Amino acid sequence: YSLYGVSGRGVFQNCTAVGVRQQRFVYDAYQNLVGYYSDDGNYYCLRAC
Amino acid sequence: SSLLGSIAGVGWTAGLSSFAAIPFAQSIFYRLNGVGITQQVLSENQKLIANKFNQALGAMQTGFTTTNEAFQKVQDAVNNNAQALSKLASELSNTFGA
Amino acid sequence: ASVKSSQSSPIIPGFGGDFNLTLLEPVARSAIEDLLFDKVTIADPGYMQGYDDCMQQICAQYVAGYKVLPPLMDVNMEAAYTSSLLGSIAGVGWTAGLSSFAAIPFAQSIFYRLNGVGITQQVLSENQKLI
Amino acid sequence: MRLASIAFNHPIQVDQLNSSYFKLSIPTNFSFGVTQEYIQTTIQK
Amino acid sequence: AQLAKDKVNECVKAQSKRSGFCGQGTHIVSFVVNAPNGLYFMHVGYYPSNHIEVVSAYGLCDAANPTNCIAPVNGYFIKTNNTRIVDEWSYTGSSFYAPEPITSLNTKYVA
Amino acid sequence: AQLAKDKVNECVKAQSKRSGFCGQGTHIVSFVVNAPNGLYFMHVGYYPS
Repeated sequence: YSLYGVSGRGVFQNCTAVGVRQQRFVYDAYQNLVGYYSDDGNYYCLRAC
Repeated sequence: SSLLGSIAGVGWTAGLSSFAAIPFAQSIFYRLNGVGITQQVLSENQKLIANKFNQALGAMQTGFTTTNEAFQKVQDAVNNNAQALSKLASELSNTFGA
Repeated sequence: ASVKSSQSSPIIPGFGGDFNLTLLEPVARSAIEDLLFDKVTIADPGYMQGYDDCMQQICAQYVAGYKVLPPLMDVNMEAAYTSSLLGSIAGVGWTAGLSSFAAIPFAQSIFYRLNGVGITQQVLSENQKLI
Repeated sequence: MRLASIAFNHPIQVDQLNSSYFKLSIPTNFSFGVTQEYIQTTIQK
Repeated sequence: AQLAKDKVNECVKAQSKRSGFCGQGTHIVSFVVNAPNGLYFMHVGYYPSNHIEVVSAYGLCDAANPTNCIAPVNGYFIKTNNTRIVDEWSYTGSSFYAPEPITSLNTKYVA
Repeated sequence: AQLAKDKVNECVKAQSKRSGFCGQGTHIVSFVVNAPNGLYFMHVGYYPS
């Protein structure tokens, strides 16, 4: 993928359902994003390489 | 499991290891005859001890969490090497540098 | 907790007749323990007299910074563990099992401890003592 | 809250007799058994 | 791990007539199960808990002086001279509870 | 400290029919006093000569 200001390499899946949903990432306690948003409008949660 | 097999006969001894096949009950009446030096008249009259031994092992079944270190030492070990591995590797990457 | 468990003599000014034991508490930190606490050079500690005592003038309580915590046990109580341990020297040194025993005088404890491995049997320790 | 207890020690002190006899503290009940310590043997590799 | 090998060869095979290591009490059995990364022991020890102070000697003698005391635990109580020692109490006339060492002081019973 | 517990349970309670650890000679008595930070032993051994 290559999203807005963020790079990265991930395996998106239609996951559920944890986030903010108004701004459009979700991190897990580090710099990484685990990982949905951005698609319109669904939960494409990402993973590491 | 072969070590649990050798608990009874090897706990006899009379040498490690060139022995044996003795039932576990008699192994604890000789192991109990040894250092808890109560000789044979007490273990004859009576047993149950057996129910006290099994009661001891029963509380040994129920009690692991949380106030029973050794067990907190075990999760200090798994949380030790899991902490070092994954958490130190999470400090190593993302982020360190300038 | 793997020191004491059982069972002192207790501490009476006569331990063994006649083995002059310095390890008696005079009364609380026995005499040989007093020698190896006086001769060792510690500039520390402060527990509501040494903070103020250094304020009247090591700096675990002035940089802060670093800070030394107290050692979980007051000295009278570590002295209580090892003094009941000195109580259990005689009877526990017998044995015949650790620990479900005893109260035997210290002199006879060293004639059995001496009978054991310095395997001189009873005729030598009878004739004579002084040892 | 409710600080400062000093809970030590206290061993069941058998008393020392004087003469040819000497007291001894033998017990009455077995009461076995404990779980005990982990000994760590390795790392994760 | 070398300590664990020292705990398996001592406390698990044999008894081991030694204190903690074989934790807290006169050790009886010990069991080994594999824990995460290590072994794990279930040391089955004795725990006395009801102490009754009785009286020794130290042995016996008579008009003739061969002694008794001890195989291996003490005394020789009173009422009358009985011998279940460590841990519970008390046996019969001794008959196999007695080596016969040399006499000592406090004569005839035999301290 | 686990060594000290091994020296109290062997050399201090029992005799201990073993060499140094229970230093230098067929061991007889041993005494424990609290030193700074540690224990301290006064092992009373035999010395033939």
